[PDB]
Amino acid sequence: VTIVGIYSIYNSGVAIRTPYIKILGIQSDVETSSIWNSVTMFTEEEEEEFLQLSRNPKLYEILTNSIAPSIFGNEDIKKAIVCLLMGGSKKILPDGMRLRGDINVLLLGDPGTAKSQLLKFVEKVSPIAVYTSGKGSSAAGLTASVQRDPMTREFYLEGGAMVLADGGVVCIDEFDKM
Amino acid sequence: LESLSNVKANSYSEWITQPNVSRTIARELKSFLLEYTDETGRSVYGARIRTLGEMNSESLEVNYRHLAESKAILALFLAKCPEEMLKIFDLVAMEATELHYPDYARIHSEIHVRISDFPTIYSLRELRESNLSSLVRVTGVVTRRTGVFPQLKYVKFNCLKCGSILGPFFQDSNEEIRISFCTNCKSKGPFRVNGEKTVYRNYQRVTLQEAPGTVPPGRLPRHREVILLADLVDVSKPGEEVEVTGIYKNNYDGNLNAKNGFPVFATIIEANSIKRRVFSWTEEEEREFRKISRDRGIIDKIISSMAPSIYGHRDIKTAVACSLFGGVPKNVNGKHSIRGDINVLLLGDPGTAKSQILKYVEKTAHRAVFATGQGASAVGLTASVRKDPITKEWTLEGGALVLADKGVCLIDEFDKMNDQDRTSIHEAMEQQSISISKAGIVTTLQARCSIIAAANPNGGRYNSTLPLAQNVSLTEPILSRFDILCVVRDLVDEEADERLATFVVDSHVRSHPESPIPQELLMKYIHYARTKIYPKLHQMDMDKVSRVYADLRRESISTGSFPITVRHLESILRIAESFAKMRLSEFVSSYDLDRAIKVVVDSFVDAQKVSVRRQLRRSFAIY
Amino acid sequence: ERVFQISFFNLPTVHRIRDIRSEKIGSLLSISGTVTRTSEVRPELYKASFTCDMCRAIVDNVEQSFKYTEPTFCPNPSCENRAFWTLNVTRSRFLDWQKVRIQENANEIPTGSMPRTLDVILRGDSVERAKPGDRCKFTGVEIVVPDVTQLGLPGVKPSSTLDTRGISKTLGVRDLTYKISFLACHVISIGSSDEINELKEMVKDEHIYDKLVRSIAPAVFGHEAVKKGILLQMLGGVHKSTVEGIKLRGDINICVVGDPSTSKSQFLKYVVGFAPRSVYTSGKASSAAGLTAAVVRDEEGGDYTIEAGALMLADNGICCIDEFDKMDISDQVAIHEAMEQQTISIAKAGIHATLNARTSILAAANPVGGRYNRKLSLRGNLNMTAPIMSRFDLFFVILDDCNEKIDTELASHIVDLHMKRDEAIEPPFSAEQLRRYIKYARTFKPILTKEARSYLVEKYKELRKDDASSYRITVRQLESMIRLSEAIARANCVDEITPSFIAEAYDLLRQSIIRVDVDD
Amino acid sequence: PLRDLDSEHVSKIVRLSGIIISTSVLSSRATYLSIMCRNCRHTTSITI
Ligand SMILES: Nc1ncnc2c1ncn2[C@@H]1O[C@H](COP(=O)(O)OP(=O)(O)OP(=O)(O)O)[C@@H](O)[C@H]1O
Ligand SMILES: Nc1ncnc2c1ncn2[C@@H]1O[C@H](COP(=O)(O)OP(=O)(O)O)[C@@H](O)[C@H]1O
Ligand SMILES: [Mg+2]
Ligand SMILES: [Mg+2]
Ligand SMILES: [Zn+2]
Ligand SMILES: [Zn+2]
Ligand SMILES: [Zn+2]
Repeated sequence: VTIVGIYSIYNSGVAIRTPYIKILGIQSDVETSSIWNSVTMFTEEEEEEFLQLSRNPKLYEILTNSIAPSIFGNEDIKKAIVCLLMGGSKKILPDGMRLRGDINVLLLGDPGTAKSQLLKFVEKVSPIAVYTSGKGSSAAGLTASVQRDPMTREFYLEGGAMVLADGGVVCIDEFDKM
Repeated sequence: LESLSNVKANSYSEWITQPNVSRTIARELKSFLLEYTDETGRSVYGARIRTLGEMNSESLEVNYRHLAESKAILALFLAKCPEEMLKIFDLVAMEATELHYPDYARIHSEIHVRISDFPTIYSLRELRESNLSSLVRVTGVVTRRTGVFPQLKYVKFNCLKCGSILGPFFQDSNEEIRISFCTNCKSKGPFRVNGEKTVYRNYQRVTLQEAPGTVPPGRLPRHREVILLADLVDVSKPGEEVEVTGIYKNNYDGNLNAKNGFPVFATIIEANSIKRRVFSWTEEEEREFRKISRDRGIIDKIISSMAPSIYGHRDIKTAVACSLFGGVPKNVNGKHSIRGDINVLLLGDPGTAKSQILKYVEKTAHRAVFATGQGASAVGLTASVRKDPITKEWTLEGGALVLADKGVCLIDEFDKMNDQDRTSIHEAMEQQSISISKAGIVTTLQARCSIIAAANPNGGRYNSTLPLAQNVSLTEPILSRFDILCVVRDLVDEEADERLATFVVDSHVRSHPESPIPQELLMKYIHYARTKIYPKLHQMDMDKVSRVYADLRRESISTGSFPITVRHLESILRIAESFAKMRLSEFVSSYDLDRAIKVVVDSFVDAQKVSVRRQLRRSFAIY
Repeated sequence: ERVFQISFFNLPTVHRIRDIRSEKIGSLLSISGTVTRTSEVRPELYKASFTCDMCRAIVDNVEQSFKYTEPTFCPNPSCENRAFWTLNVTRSRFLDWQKVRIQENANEIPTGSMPRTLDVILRGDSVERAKPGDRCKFTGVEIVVPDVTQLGLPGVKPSSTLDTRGISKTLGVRDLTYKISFLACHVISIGSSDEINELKEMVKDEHIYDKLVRSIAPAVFGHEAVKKGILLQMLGGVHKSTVEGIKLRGDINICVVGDPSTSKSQFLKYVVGFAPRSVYTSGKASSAAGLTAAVVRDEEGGDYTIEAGALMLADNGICCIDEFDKMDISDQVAIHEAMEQQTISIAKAGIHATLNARTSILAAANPVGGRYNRKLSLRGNLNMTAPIMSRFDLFFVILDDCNEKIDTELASHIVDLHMKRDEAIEPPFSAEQLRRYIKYARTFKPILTKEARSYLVEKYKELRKDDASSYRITVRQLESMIRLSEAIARANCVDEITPSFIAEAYDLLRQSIIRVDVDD
Repeated sequence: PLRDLDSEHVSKIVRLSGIIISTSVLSSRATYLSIMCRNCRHTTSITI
């Protein structure tokens, strides 16, 4: 963030005071977009533009070409990624069962086939995305973790990429080690 | 009076503060400042105040040798009771500045006095009860440091009966000041300080500890507390030995004397001057940089200047230089990132001068950080939230990888890391960023740094009969993120033994008591080159590069070795960029491409088994 | 103005810390103990000065007598003040003050009981005279000071109240608990002359080296190489500094490997009983704070202080570590830090510090499996870690060989020792003589010669060529050979290393490497 | 920079950059108080 305020003091050496800031304004740089801070309103110009783009007879080809134009080949992989990002349709049944609508994809291959850059691009291009490996990240777990609050000494979700990315996509590298 | 001060009326403190003798010594100090001149006849103090005024400074340094020689009596009374003469000579310096410059008070209301060259040097263990409230000069190491705090200087008070704001009253840095009489009300009721109408200064506390080398055997180092005021704050960071001149005095305030036990007191030192017991450049240096760059054979000129204290290992040193200069990062449309930091790996047998190479790199880089997979180190590899022992607040700390953003991270004993360190290293190398989800904090930190690592083979000895992947405990995902693998084998040979042994024995005999670019210029050269050079490529080398890549691929597949993949082409381009940067040129030549090709091909061939290695030596003999 | 102090000493008798009684309160006696801790020297209020409040009268030179005291009445009838005073910290005097903690002697602790401790107070010019880890004899007065901690103990505790008989009419009760302390006036440590003639006579011997070797551990049969290591560990190399700031080590480290049925511990016991500044410790009866150092921040009068550990003690000496194979990882890292850089970094309770650890380490290690499998190498038979294992410049592996003459000679020696006791020792030199010789010889700093450099180079080439066993050869062995050669040159009291001493060092180093047996 | 704040800036306006590491719970402060005297029941008010 960027903060604008007043540098002041208060009384808590011989004539020492403790500084602090009186906030006048806050400016955020946009961090950690999640499902709790989404925008579900669209400007009319954006809506009309998107409807116009939809009617394009070659939309599928353009979308396929848009996914990482800096890699050579792998048209089928890119089409798979389009289908993944779009996602299926979920159904809730009268008896309670849930039919999921998301798509899972695995990539077997030899070293140096550009299958990590595809994951990185998917991470950079999806509205919600976490990129991690098996065994998680440095000081960040891979699944939900429950911890006690340091001061109140009570339970809360400490973290976990799997829940942090709810409503998005999770990119797992080295899936065979966990 | 006139130099009659040698007559003593009573104790020195009482004598010094009489108005008549105060005026006498003030006038004589003013004459000292205005008249003193060396043999050359130049106005040393005149120039000192002139530059003070030009730079808009706040303090004048003074030499104790000159003052002693001129005015021994004043020098002695200064050494005895400096508290009063600091004020007196502060006023003298104020009037001197007023004489030289008009309305200096407009900007600065005070000019401080710094003494220098005090004849006697003490250690923290020698101070006793005969040094109290006197002038001392000690030396030690800095062990802790507080933040900067504001201290009252010109207090203004609010009357609670009438809203008058009583005028400024000076704070002497001895005890808190109070008021009791309101002029408007003629009252004595409650008062409160005015926060918004008060002027403050800077306060900082530093703990000094003796240097361990100087402590005689069998004992332990002592320590003290130091006070730094105004522009002495944030001058000496922890971990440096310094010399401090100040006034040795008790905590006369203490806490209270009703405390049970023996009536003992604690003591501090109020610093008057501090001094220490670079990578910037200028036009003068820039012209020399450019002159040295224009010469032919500058790459080999640089390589010979790496780690002078080690014999041989030319491949190691060229790789170190390449990773120490670095390439250029790229990003196409902001959606395809290519890194620019070159990573190297040292895999050698015991006793091969690897840790020395890492120490040299640490001492020569602008931002180098040292970690290890085993042993004591000032920092780990993982990010965490920890309490601050002195401030007692939660803090967010990254590892050595986060700390060395846009630098180099050195890791010793790379083969002895645990699961957490391995995960952190893998994430930093794959993504150049480190995540964290701890104690209510979710964020990502940048980890764009260069890595130089050292390790040992399984069993402590290299098995040349097996591929490199089976000689180390590391795994392919981590091992494939390096682009310069260096393998050191302690093969037994006679001439090499003569050379190394003579080097070592000569080194030892020199250090018994009783071509290469200079290093200090090399540091600035590296900094400037990284700051100012971004070489590019010409599309006319595409044919050569593609043909070489095809040849490498075909031979590798034919010989059934580890696959050659596009990563090697990217490494070649990065190394060519670094080689071009070494020359300060804006373009990549064909010679740089040839050098990068040699480096990468040699690295790839040297890491195979004996049969495959010898087969590949014949094929790629062109380089 | 001058403060004068008297110093009694040479009392007829000495008392133990375990035999102090409240009958001798306020009398002069002498005690002995081992110093555990010392504090910094601080000013002590001696003769205070006060300013009266009701009147501006001034009172000077008010005595304190072990506590903060105030004047009891205004000195003038012009003012009737009492109990209202202010302290002037600008015209009073102070004295140096230090606190020291001592501990019982090892041989004085009775059966089945833990040692005692006693506080000792130092003043004036006696301060900064004791040193932690030393044995000192004190002399002074036995005094009493308040002890607030004695509440909660059983029994009746004296209380004081003001007598209210004889006071016209028309609450200050105090507790009297105390503890015994000691305020000392003379302190001396307890461990030239005509003997320069003896020193010159003995150095002028020709076979001095053989006697020097034989007089080490005279009660142990054989094992000459271990003796020649223990010697040359007492006498060390020279510490060198490079122009670029690289420091070269001068200490020699040794490890003795054997099974529990061998006599490796006797060497350590002899060294600790003989060497000037030596400490003995066990692998499992130690701790990380037991080694290295600790910080004791509850200094009752002011700021913190540091308490030395095992490695801190015996600085510039020798440290003995039995059961070395039971050290944990953290303590192993601490020992490695001491070996690499002669410093110990202590970071606890928000306090940082650095401490010298220039020490030589004498270690005794058991084989991993209990018996030394001669089919394996040295690395396969040990439990240490590579960093510490690469810093041990000598590995003495002692094994058992059955032979009639050896067995009968050993049995005769043991039976002689039991039957004859002190009589059947007859060593060439006595412990005092060895200590004097070593003290003299540790101050020579030998130097290399032009002829010696090439000979040493050729010896290193020979050793490398022959290596191509227990463990391979690197340059570390060359540095060890230089260190050993210069140590031997010091041992022979010469200012220049000669090729003969280089050959001696090379042979000693070579003989210590054993061969791995293979089948068929 | 956060390390460049010092005495000269006291009571002025500054612009700073950094990372948030801790937010607390919401507190309550008064902006308008109605008070009464427990002896004579005299009433008044205060505005903040
Ligand atoms: N080629 C060499 N030239 C000069 N000195 C050398 C050389 N090889 C080793 N040394 C010296 O020998 C000792 C070897 O220790 P060093 O820590 O440098 O080795 P290393 O290869 O890192 O081994 P390890 O960490 O596995 O013990 C050091 O004194 C080093 O200066
Ligand atoms: N088919 C390809 N087209 C373009 N670039 C490629 C291709 N294959 C590999 N690369 C290059 O290799 C790098 C990706 O390697 P990497 O992500 O490590 O592959 P993997 O994850 O399969 O090991 C990219 O920087 C890219 O420039
Ligand atoms: Mg990959
Ligand atoms: Mg090393
Ligand atoms: Zn008023
Ligand atoms: Zn009075
Ligand atoms: Zn009322």
